[PDB]
Amino acid sequence: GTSKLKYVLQDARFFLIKSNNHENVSLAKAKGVWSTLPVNEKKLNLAFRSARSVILIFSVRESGKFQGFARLSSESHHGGSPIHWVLPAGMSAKMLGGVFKIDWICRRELPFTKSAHLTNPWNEHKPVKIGRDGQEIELECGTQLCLLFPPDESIDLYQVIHKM
RNA sequence: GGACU
Repeated sequence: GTSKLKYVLQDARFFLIKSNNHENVSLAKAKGVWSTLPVNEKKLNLAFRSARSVILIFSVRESGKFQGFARLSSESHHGGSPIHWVLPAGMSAKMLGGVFKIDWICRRELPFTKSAHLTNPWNEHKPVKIGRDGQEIELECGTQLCLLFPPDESIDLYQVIHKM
């Protein structure tokens, strides 16, 4: 149970991911891909090569919740077939043309009320819920946060661990 | 910095 999760969380770097809509997170859950803006895309590629795992912790903006977490399985790829993202106003397809493959670790939600005790030393010790897209979460805070999520009754950590 | 609370 936790032994497999804790294994996957070991050596990890944790990034907060924000989405302006629910639909992109749902497409991401369904297809196992994500795109972020260029600045974070660069930070994520770099992180991928420095840690056994990079964990993306998803939160839809103004939702009052996290919607789950995933592990990067690839660096971003460009020049492939574009994802049908819902593009917030002023944002172009080109800005989210970097496509990362991800393997979901937990598709279950976690209301911010359940993480209120966790603060992030890498964001001025603000509660972990507060953070821009791509904000890195310190090791202890990130690990403990992921551990708060309800167990995902439908993901078998065999393949995820297999890949690593 | 063009998907913080």
